[PDB]
Amino acid sequence: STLADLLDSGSGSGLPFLVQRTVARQITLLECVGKGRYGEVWRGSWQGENVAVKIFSSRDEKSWFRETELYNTVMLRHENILGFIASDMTSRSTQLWLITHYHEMGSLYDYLQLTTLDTVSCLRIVLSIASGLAHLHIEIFGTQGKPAIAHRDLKSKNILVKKNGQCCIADLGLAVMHSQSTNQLDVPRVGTKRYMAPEVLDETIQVDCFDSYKRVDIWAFGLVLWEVARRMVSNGIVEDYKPPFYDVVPNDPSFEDMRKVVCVDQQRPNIPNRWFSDPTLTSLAKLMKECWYQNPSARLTALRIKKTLTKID
Amino acid sequence: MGVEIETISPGDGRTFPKKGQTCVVHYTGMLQNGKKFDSSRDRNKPFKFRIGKQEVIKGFEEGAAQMSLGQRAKLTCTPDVAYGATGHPGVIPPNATLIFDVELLNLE
Repeated sequence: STLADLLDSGSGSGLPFLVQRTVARQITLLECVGKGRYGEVWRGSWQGENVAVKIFSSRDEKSWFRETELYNTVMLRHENILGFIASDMTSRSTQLWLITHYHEMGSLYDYLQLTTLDTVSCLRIVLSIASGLAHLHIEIFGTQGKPAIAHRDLKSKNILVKKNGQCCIADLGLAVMHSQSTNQLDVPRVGTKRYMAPEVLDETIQVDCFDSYKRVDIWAFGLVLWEVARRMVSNGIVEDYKPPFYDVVPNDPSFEDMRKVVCVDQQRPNIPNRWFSDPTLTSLAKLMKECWYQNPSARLTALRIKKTLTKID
Repeated sequence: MGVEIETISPGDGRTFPKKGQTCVVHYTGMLQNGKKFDSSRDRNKPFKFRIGKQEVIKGFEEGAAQMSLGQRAKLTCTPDVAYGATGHPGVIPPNATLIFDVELLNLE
């Protein structure tokens, strides 16, 4: 009956492959909840239950392809990775649909804008993101395994807030995979500029080294951490929502804008003084800083961040 | 029509799918090289789709609509009645001809 039953044996993350078409054609679109250069995200309904339908712009056909491929070839079910249901092509010119678990709270970006956080919620948010990213990053061998995956566009807009107070990571259309069937990596500056690590901006990354891409994600995660920590109240005080580098780059920054801030001037987001009077924010500030080393090799792993966040909690 | 049907065992030779009926089938789908890509049999759960509702690739429905109740048959579907030049990422390559071993278990 329910989509969960249908999901409850073989390979991939979502519905059986032929069933993806069937469910996709049974969906009714209700309202657009997101619109961008990516295309659109809609709330839809399948037999009386909400689902999200991302309809890709023709400019982004390749992201649909990559995201679809990943979810259909890797078993990627996890509480903190957006749950995939199906992908479908439908002549309506052909439209490209990615259908996922619907999360009515929307993105972390939107949520942080008119909500401030207690300590519990701050920690739950950042631990959950770390758990998801470590699960992406880790290679698991054997029949229940998965290749390692680096996301390549981690940011607060690509993270969704769940009702249980955790988040999940979405938008795997730029991701790259690393397995034992190791040919070359299938892929330079692809992500969102504001979140690009120095080595992406100066193009020193060794493009065939998977590890290097994980460390790029860690830089971006540090920025997300900062965004979230600003919204946690301590001693009656909180900062307004701002995106990373709000004070030194314009909206929609250029490569040159970012390179000058991050590479040439070696700037990093400022830690508000009030954080040093709070044990949680003090620990988070330390953690952030350990994602932002210029030398990628010194940055903490997602798993280390997760374990550290588990002990602060 | 891009759909060729090779009987494996007969059905009742009388009851064929009609508009609006739910077809209940087992299928195993393979690429031309024999590699299996999907199987309702492996999950022990029959697949259901409604005749005329476009809930399955054209080739699969066209082949099933020619089968009688209980029949089992091999359906070969050219890409133009399956997933075309795009394919289905991570599952079906571009311009793939697909073979389905299908059993028509019931009509509801």
